[PDB]
Amino acid sequence: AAAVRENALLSSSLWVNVALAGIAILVFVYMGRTIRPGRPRLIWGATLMIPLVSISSYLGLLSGLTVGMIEMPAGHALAGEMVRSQWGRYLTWALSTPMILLALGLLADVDLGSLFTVIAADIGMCVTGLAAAMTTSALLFRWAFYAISCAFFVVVLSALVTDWAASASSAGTAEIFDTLRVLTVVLWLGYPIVWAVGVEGLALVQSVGVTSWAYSVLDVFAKYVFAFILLRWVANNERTVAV
Amino acid sequence: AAAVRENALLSSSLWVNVALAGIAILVFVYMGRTIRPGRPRLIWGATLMIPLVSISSYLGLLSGLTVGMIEMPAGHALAGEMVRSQWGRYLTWALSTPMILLALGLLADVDLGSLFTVIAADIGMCVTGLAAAMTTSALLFRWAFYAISCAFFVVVLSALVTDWAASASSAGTAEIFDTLRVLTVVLWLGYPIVWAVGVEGLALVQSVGVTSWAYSVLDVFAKYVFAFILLRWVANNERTVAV
Amino acid sequence: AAAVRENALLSSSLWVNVALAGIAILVFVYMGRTIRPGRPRLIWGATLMIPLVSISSYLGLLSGLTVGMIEMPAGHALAGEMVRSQWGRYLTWALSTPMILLALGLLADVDLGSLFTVIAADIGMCVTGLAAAMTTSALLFRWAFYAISCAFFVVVLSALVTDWAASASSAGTAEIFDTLRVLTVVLWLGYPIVWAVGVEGLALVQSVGVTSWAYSVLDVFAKYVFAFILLRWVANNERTVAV
Ligand SMILES: *C/C=C(C)/C=C/C=C(C)/C=C/C1=C(C)CCCC1(C)C
Ligand SMILES: *C/C=C(C)/C=C/C=C(C)/C=C/C1=C(C)CCCC1(C)C
Ligand SMILES: *C/C=C(C)/C=C/C=C(C)/C=C/C1=C(C)CCCC1(C)C
Ligand SMILES: CCCCCCCCO[C@@H]1O[C@H](CO)[C@@H](O)[C@H](O)[C@H]1O
Ligand SMILES: CCCCCCCCO[C@@H]1O[C@H](CO)[C@@H](O)[C@H](O)[C@H]1O
Ligand SMILES: CCCCCCCCO[C@@H]1O[C@H](CO)[C@@H](O)[C@H](O)[C@H]1O
Ligand SMILES: [Br-]
Ligand SMILES: [Br-]
Ligand SMILES: [Br-]
Ligand SMILES: [Br-]
Ligand SMILES: [Br-]
Ligand SMILES: [Br-]
Repeated sequence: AAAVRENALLSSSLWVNVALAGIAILVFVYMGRTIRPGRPRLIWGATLMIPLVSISSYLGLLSGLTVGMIEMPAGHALAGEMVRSQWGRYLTWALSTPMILLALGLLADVDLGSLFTVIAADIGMCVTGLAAAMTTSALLFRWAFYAISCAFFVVVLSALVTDWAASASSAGTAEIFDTLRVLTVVLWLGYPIVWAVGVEGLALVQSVGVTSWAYSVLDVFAKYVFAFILLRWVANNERTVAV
Repeated sequence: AAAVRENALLSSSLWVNVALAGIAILVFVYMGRTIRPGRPRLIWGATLMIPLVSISSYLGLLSGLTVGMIEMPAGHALAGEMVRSQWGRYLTWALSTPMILLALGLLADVDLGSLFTVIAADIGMCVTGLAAAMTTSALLFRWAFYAISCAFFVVVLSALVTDWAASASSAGTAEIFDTLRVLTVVLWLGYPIVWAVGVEGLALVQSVGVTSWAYSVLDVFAKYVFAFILLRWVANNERTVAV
Repeated sequence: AAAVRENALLSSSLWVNVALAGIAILVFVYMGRTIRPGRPRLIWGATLMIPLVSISSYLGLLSGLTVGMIEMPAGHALAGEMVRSQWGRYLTWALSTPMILLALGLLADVDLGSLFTVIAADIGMCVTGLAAAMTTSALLFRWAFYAISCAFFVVVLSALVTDWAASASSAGTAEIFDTLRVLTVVLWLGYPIVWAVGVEGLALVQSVGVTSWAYSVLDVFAKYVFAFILLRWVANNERTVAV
């Protein structure tokens, strides 16, 4: 009745996003039929990858393929216990969050060099996050990895709010880029807060069911809604984008 | 005499392509001595990577490093048995099939955005294929992963047959691009057919020796012959390509 | 007193570079405050990633997350024994050595195609190196992987010394590119020599403490000093670089 409850929280939190990612793919495909080949069609292709990765990720977690048990180190609020870890999330972020950055980058028309470095910083953020969840030898190391990951995040954040906005202004998309940048910054901040507050971190919240739902809700906005806003603006502003 | 036979099928299927990939590298290097630095030399560099990855892949499988046993889930034609899985193949495809796409892309002179998205879809195809072979918890999940992988493949296929052909026409290479696109589409289709028909899939064919040979033969055409045709046309048409 | 000594060699060899990478990040950040946004700021962003990856790598090894024991195959100087392997190094190289190549590439203003192929060859070099250290089934295979890895290295080396220098000449940076290319070639050569001479290879040197220190010292020059020279020249030559 707490295990019954913890398991109902887990499975529902995964099944919903398998549904919602699936539906988003369908809708994004239907939307792409009335978009002119070119720079709009490039932004659309990049955008469609986002839920395709997300549904893969969630099939990963549902099947157990990318879920494991981790013994928490001495000093942890749950020291000496095996904790459920959805390390599949941290893994697939490393492919899905660069799809987001590619869409934005194409939208804001950035320098490929800036693009390559941001995406590199982003893959570093994701991988050191996974290192943090997997590290079992000491509490010191888990949070050192957390902090390195934050440093990467900052690199990604800086480029958005400076260079990429600058590129957006002279590409004619500064306004829509600024709507999306805000969503992205606000919502991406949710993830390290969830990690820290949740069971892998401080464990102020000890239900993995709850933390899993927290990530799932964040995915809904950061991926599917983000992607839907992008596509609606692009289909309405095709000339403002092409060439 | 069936184990003697299954093992002779396996080892020969791997050793041949170690030989053939090795020879292709030698020949491609010799061919590259009479190619002018520039766009031809870029296509050649990209093309040479193809067998270099392939020989690595096959050394992986021969040494056992990238081969494992997988228990098939309930409902599978071979439910409850350990099946030999050459998961090394699925792994290295994720680096070799983007080398192919890079060669084609350079040949057809595509938009880097289209390039980045195709390659991303391609890496998604390969990784979800591996997810499908590794999934053991249920039959449903194995084929859901198969289907997601097909969705990625379709993304890759669409870009070739539309955008990338369009780019080929105005880059002066539409004719050679169209020869290569056809080879690629026809032969890449062979891979999910082999998976489905073979032991990891439906198991209409239960010899892993046979399925391994089927992949090996597909590699011969999709990589080595593909790469040989590309290089012969490029060395004969260097002006039609440069700048 | 030999175990006491072997362990003091190991931990000091890792802790030093956690320190030094940490300090380099601080200094590189401080240096980047007086660099004009643009092509200089792109080179700086790429350069800063280098120690960020390196410190991650070393936190990986210190925590045990990326260290393992490997049984050496028959015919090895240490056949039948478990050897300490810092496979974390081989792993993270695959992300850090492309940051180096990106910096150089941005500095020399190369063709993205050459860039993509070099980086691909570089990731191949790193991954087949890891294959070599992990292979346990036979000595033949370990060195075949060593040799494939060398072939990749050669691809990377050729592009530097020909194409990328050519690009450097007409981008106005040939002189600084040539200083950096020399450092890179000389120092990157150190790594397969250390592997071969050390315990994973021939085992002319059987202390993993010693080989670990050898890699650590190579990182100091190939990453931190390399990166420091790059940044000092860029801050002094911003007009020679921009646009
Ligand atoms: C669709 C998935 C998204 C938008 C995920 C974003 C994830 C992050 C921004 C993760 C951030 C983390 C840190 C910044 C610190 C360490 C832990 C992480 C990985 C949760
Ligand atoms: C050199 C290697 C090549 C050309 C491999 C190509 C592999 C594919 C096109 C794989 C396709 C698959 C699907 C489309 C569905 C699921 C199973 C796979 C990975 C076999
Ligand atoms: C910062 C890390 C650097 C600069 C590492 C460079 C590593 C190499 C150049 C590795 C080379 C190897 C070979 C060329 C052969 C096989 C073994 C390796 C991976 C050590
Ligand atoms: C979000 C920033 C946190 C960084 C410092 C982490 C604090 C050290 O670690 C934390 O210590 C807590 C109190 O002992 C425990 O409750 C947590 O489980 C543990 O992770
Ligand atoms: C190629 C498209 C196939 C998708 C549906 C797969 C069918 C469900 O799965 C299949 O069921 C078969 C019959 O029970 C078994 O023989 C197979 O081993 C099993 O994989
Ligand atoms: C650096 C180039 C070396 C390639 C050939 C490796 C030699 C075969 O392998 C080596 O044989 C040696 C002598 O038996 C042993 O001491 C080593 O441990 C073993 O790795
Ligand atoms: Br779960
Ligand atoms: Br994801
Ligand atoms: Br095999
Ligand atoms: Br391959
Ligand atoms: Br160690
Ligand atoms: Br590193």
